[PDB]
Amino acid sequence: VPKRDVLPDPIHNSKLVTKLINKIMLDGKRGTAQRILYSAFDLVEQRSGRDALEVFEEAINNIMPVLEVKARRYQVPVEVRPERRTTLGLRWLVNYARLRGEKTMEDRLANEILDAANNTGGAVKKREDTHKMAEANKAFAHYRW
Amino acid sequence: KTSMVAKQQKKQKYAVREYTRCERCGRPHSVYRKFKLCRICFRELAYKGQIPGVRKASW
Amino acid sequence: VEYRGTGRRKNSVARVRLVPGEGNITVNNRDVREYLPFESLILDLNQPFDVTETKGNYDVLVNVHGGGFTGQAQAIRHGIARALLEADPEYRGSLKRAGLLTRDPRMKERKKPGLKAARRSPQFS
Amino acid sequence: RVVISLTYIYGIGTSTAQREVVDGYKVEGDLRRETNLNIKRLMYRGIRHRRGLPVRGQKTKNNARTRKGPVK
Amino acid sequence: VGTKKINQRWLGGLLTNYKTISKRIKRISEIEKMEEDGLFEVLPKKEVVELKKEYDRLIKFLGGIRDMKSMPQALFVVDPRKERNAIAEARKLNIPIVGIVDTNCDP
Amino acid sequence: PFVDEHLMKKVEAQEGSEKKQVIKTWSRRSTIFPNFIGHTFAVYDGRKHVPVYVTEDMVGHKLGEFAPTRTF
Amino acid sequence: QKINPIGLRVGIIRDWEAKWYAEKDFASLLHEDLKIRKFIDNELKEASVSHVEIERAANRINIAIHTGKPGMVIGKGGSEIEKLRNKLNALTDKKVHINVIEIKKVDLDARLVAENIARQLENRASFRRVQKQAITRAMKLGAKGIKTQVSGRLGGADIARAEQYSEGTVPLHTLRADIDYAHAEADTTYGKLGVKVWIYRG
Amino acid sequence: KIRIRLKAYDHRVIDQSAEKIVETAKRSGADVSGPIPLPTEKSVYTIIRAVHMYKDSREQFEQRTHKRLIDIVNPTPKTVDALMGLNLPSGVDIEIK
RNA sequence: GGACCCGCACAAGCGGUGGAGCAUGUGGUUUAAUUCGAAGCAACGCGAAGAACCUUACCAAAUCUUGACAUCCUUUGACAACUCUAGAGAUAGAGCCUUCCCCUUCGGGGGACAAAGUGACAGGUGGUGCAUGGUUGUCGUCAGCUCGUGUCGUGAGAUGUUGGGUUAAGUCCCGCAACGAGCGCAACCCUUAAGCUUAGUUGCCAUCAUUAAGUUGGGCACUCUAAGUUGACUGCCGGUGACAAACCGGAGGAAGGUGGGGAUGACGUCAAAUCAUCAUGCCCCUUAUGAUUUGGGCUACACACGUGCUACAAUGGACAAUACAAAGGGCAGCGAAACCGCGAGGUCAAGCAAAUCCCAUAAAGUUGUUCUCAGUUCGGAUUGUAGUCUGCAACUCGACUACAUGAAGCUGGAAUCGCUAGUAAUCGUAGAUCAGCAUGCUACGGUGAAUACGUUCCCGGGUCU
Repeated sequence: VPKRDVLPDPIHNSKLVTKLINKIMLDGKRGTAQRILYSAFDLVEQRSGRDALEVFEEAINNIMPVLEVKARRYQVPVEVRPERRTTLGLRWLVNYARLRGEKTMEDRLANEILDAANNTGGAVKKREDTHKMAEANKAFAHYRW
Repeated sequence: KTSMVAKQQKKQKYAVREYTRCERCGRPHSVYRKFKLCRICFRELAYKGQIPGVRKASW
Repeated sequence: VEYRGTGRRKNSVARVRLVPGEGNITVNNRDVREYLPFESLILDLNQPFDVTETKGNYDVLVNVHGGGFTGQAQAIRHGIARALLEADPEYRGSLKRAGLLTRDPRMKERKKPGLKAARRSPQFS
Repeated sequence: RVVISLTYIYGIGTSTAQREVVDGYKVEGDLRRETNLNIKRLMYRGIRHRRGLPVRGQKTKNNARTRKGPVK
Repeated sequence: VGTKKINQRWLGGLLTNYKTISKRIKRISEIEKMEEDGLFEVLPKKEVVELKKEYDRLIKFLGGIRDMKSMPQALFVVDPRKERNAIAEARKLNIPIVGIVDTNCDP
Repeated sequence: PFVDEHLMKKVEAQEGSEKKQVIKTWSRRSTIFPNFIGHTFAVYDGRKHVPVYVTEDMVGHKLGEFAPTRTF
Repeated sequence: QKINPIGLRVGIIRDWEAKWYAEKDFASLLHEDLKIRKFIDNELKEASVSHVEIERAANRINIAIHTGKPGMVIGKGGSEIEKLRNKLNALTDKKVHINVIEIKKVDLDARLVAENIARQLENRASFRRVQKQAITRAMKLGAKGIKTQVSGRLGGADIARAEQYSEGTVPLHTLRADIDYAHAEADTTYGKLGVKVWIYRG
Repeated sequence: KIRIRLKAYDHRVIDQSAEKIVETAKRSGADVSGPIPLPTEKSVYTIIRAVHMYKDSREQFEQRTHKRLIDIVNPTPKTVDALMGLNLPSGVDIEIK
């Protein structure tokens, strides 16, 4: 319940990228996640020519919802806090990077960041599906919890 | 069963059927061969304090 | 000329020495290329040279065993922070505001005799 | 490569020695004829070739379904 | 034997429950006496502050008596409708009650 | 390992003339040596003695897969 | 399920009943000590030994019995300890030395009163009278608390009850508190009655 | 030097021998180094708590065995004669090297 | 039925089970019995922390009757071991004396043995845990359960224990016919988290020579090792607080609110488990329901359920180089180095009864080369051949290695489990049992998360009404 945070990674100095490192690790291996994020960020730098934090911040705002349902006994479109917004955008970014069907994760997360910068793919389809579920139940309830 | 306790304290035909028992009871399984006692006699003689050994669970 | 701090985290103890120089971390007198696996994340151990940026000019020469590599590198951070405490006592608030000086008592927890893998209760049907 | 294009083909496998390779030991289905000849010579643990147990034991108690069916 | 609102907090007893309230006034005579043979810092700190709270509550909510050796032969109350539990024991102890009549209650 | 056949002298007596009836052994740990091909043993399977005939091909196998006791 | 405080307090405030190092042999030592205690339990039936502490020094054995009736192990001039020492020298093939120590407050050590409630309950007495006279005669000799629980077919019944008569402080969860404990079986004609005496001597 | 390996089970009986034999070699000799502690490593015995069922609750019994090294350099005839002469631990393993 | 609060009890997640193979356990079925127990949570990798023979009761055959064992009486007596014949061995039959150790005059007494009488007696892992002791799960580490004295009520019972507030807590404070006390909560106990004192060897190398090497010369600086100690208690400050408990935040500190964890499991419930650790009332068998030994058997299979390992791959497979540890074991044991082995392992053998020597390279990781989405370069199930180890011995029925075979399997239906931080996940290591044999159990480290707005709902428990 305090939810303490982690230090920024020194290559791209932001606090969001180390949380993305903590999301793409699997079974504890941090260095494999550091190998498949940094060469993926160099692949987005060699594909679309701009800074990697600039194209990452314009793609992480397209995955980030403003509404979410909360199922009860029904679905209430409650406004979500920005920490839940950024972990749900990171969770949809990793989990809809992982079902893409390509070869290596520096070609699989990198193309999903390049599709999420231009509003394409399965992460922004999950944000649009959460927005259709939040406008389909907007006239149902906006008061329960 | 005191047939098997008197049976296992004898020279056998092979050298590797000489097996291990508790030396006060006749329990065949879980005999600690540092002590040559079973699971319940080691607990009972450690709770009476008649073996050198402490209960401590701070491994 | 020699600031002997020590520092430990998570079964890994670092005996650092601070001699003045340009700056070169030699863990077991080798490098920081072959010893520490993460080339990028050796900035955990270069945190009291960047939080306390009065000077980033300190040769740390360090010979200790224990642990793995990451908690060993946080012990390099704890040894460099305790050696920067004993090098100058006015750095104490500057270390103490940014964490970096607690021996954090998270060690590897001790395995419970009912549970299978140290609070990994073995699957009720 | 040349090492991975010979493995699942019968005879030669994974740890073999190295257009000259057209000769040698029992690369063909004569090793399969040798294996069926050893199964025919054992048919006694040939009474356990209907079931799932070799000439060095298996303990079929819960799982011998490689030499059985799915449900049956 | 009685006050106004023996300073405050008339407890459930102290006349006809004497034999276990004798242990309380002998405990006040105990814990005044055992300060002098070694009280502070031969015990932990987390017993002596509630010992001082026990000495404070045994002279505050008890009131002002210490040498009550037996049952007194009368009561002297001022308020007999707040001290209804004080005026109910003396009819069972065969001792008279002397009190200032307040509204409707009588000693 | 090294093939034992600890009761070899039970067979080497009856080697001169024809093999008189059957021979009751109580040892399934004894291997078959290749000098009693043709002999008829009685292997104890736990319940009773089952007769076996050593033909030509079982000269590495012990007397234990012959006379089974697992039935069905 | 409460564990016993003669087992919880070894290595804490209560010393062991086996003070000898052994590294190599050890199971040929300890069982010898167990056979030594299976000779002393034989004399317990009359002379009421509480506990035996074996001090195996290097080759000789400083066996120290703690009995509450010391005149029935020591004889009239030293004869009964000498025949006890000769029978133990026969039955362990080492040198032994019977060091008897003389304890007072015989109704305050838990082996003596647990064995005493066992000798009362073998003689078809009532369990409530011997429990209440045990806790009052153990309180008037001076203690801080005695629990006494006897289980089994109480009074020759059919359903097994377990009744306890506690008075005073018996704080079993405080680790620095010297609590004596003993249990003793009583072989009655209606089975076995197991007593359990828990004395907190302050 | 001569090395003794003074070794016990509980620490209460090893400390009195460690202040006994060091002052015994100090009053009748010269230059004794003190009671050097060894790692004192233990054997942990984990048995089940119950009798028949119930492996889910178990009991742990460890056997701690403390060792103290005492080293005596440049010994006299007073050291070796009073070293094996003085004996009151009642429970430790005295080895003489 | 309500109010209120709390636990991984739901939500927020993360990783599994259920789908496949295999290991283990149970039920069903079967055989000569697949030994007997455990049966919703609280049975189902459990008694069993060691089923080839032994364990082993169960089962077939050959066998013995004061017996395999324990005590006492009589005769003899320092016991016997080792060879040979038969037998599957137990055992019978010879060779053969080991043949008074304490001791008296020759005859004795007698630690201690063998035979007979088969006498008393044994023996039973046979039955009932619904006769029992002892020991243990369970609600549940949940905060409850009560008593003395006094009061009220004709009583049974209530007060104390309730009402307000707070907490993990019947924790503490205030008010009060209650005042206290007991068991339980809390530490006192151990471990971990920082420094001092003490003491430096086998441990560590600052300063210097020095070598393959902290391995010796030197030193105990530091780490280390461990018996002492100081330290963490809401103790200081500020606010909210009835000016009281308590909460929230900050300083200081290595540690902040029982710091993290273990031990510790109240009164009792379930006629819960154990007559198979042991002891035991009663009943039963006592040329069998006792006993020895050989060979099976617990290690079966058309199936079902529970636990667990391995996978379904590219965050990966294979190959080459390279680093870092904690905890533990070792005397018939731990097996260095070196040689020969593709390899399991063997020949020879240094050192160590342990901070010395060995197990012991930890592996994941890092850096390269290669493979390029397939039932494959994934997996290694099944089966054949040849072997190694241990053991009088691998057939039922051990582990492992080599070569070949490469079967289902491409992230799993309803449902379901674990977990709030060094935790989940994943990777190896060590012990016990052990002649050999674990994917189980216990224990240790390496890397190491995301989350928890809330507590409305599903279960389980507690307080009052």
